[PDB]
Amino acid sequence: RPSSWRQEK
Amino acid sequence: RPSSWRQEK
Amino acid sequence: GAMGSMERASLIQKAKLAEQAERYEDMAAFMKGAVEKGEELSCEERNLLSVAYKNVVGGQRAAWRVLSSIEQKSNGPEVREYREKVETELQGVCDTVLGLLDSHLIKEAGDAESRVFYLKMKGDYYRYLAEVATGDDKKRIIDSARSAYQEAMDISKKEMPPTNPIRLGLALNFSVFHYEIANSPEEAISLAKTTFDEAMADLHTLSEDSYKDSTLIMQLLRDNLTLWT
Amino acid sequence: GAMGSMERASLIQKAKLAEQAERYEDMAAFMKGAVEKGEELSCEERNLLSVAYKNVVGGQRAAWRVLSSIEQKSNGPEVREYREKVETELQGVCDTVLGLLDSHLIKEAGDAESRVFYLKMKGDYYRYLAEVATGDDKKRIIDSARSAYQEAMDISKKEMPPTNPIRLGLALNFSVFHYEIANSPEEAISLAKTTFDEAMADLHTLSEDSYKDSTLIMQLLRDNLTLWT
Ligand SMILES: *Cc1ccc(-n2ccnc2-c2ccccc2)c(OC)c1
Ligand SMILES: *Cc1ccc(-n2ccnc2-c2ccccc2)c(OC)c1
Ligand SMILES: [Ca+2]
Ligand SMILES: [Ca+2]
Ligand SMILES: [Cl-]
Ligand SMILES: [Cl-]
Ligand SMILES: [Mg+2]
Ligand SMILES: [Mg+2]
Repeated sequence: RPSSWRQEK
Repeated sequence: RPSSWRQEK
Repeated sequence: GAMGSMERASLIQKAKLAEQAERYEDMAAFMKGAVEKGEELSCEERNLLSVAYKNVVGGQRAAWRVLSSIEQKSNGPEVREYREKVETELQGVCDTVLGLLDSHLIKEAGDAESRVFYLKMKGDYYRYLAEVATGDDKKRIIDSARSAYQEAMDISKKEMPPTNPIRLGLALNFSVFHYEIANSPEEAISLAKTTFDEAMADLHTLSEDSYKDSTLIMQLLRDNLTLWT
Repeated sequence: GAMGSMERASLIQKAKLAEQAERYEDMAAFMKGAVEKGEELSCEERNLLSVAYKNVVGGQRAAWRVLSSIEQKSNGPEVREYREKVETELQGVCDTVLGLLDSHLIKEAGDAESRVFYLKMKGDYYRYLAEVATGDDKKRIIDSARSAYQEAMDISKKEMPPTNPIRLGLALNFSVFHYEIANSPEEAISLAKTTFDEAMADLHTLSEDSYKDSTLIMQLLRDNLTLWT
């Protein structure tokens, strides 16, 4: 459910 | 480029 | 048979689970094991076989086109080597599908719906092989796709109504073959148009659900005609 | 070493090609071979290692959650067996990444940017192991993730500005660990809020490009605080 780090879009 | 058969969405 | 120890019904159940998890490599391996049980496939089971390998080869084709486009702009050996690696893996999947159809799905398919489905698959995966062919076997690969499509067309026009979704999808892909592979755009346009019109004249016979099945594929024919004309 | 015969520079080049083709399994295999050359990784090379294995394990985690949700609603053995198969494959990828960090990326990383990056990775992949753990090793797996995150936090607060993207991403993931794994939502909220505020007060020192790097990750912290409060 929560956001971990992810690459930019 | 053209569309072959594909499953419904 | 890596799946030789699993029950046929369990392989089908796990193929449906792999589809829900979008694990199409697993799905293809399950359906390959189900086919190798030696029994004919039901309508639903044929759909699972199509879904699994179309998604697998679909990702391979998309990756191949990305790498081939990078290779064309460049012309080290790395780009060529990696495009060759993906290309070899794509050809292995196509050879696997064609092997399943030849041993022994096609020869045991007597009904029109099953036989046309398998022959359309045979044309499709020879078409995917033709997309990457460059050597001495390209013309024979192209003719192998054309021959499989043609036999499927002959049966479908004899045994199926013009609105049958398999007949429609077959004509759609054969027209794509004509345009993209055989350098016959006028044959592609003529096939797509007559397929659309003859299905349109048969829609009045269909139920609400069959109407939706047919018009969905008719829209794909319309999209190509808009792109080609 | 299946990649032992390929040049290190060729492995890096093909890893970038696999990223462009969205072939993340190939990308991880290339970067694994590059790491096993025995040399430290550059900043760009560390990014390639992260991108490859995050996408691979990301698809495995998504498939595992689909299968586990089907399994919970049901409770044949097929659903459990297939969830176990995906789970075992996910654990193998996590063990592979942790093995690369332990042999010998972490012990050779002296700079703060490299050491914090690897320790954050160690916490991340122990966190992914903890998501699926149910036996006698769950608490030790959870503490292994906590210990790796904590050492990374200690170094980052000593050697990095509050706006450093690695420090921000580390705090973001440690806060997710607190909320999702450690059953400490108040620690998760407190960490996410102090990380956001202290980065906000440091934005005035940054260039336009560094400003965009930091605010991107600050938005992820804001998204979680909105979800949690
Ligand atoms: C190539 C093709 C055409 C049509 C279908 N299709 C649409 C709706 N149902 C089907 C179908 C399902 C199972 C077996 C045959 C046809 C299609 O689906 C695989 C493929
Ligand atoms: C976990 C994490 C945080 C931040 C980044 N990142 C954002 C912009 N650049 C980076 C970066 C690139 C290479 C090495 C370290 C950080 C990130 O990217 C992998 C990961
Ligand atoms: Ca049996
Ligand atoms: Ca060398
Ligand atoms: Cl290669
Ligand atoms: Cl299984
Ligand atoms: Mg028969
Ligand atoms: Mg060093």
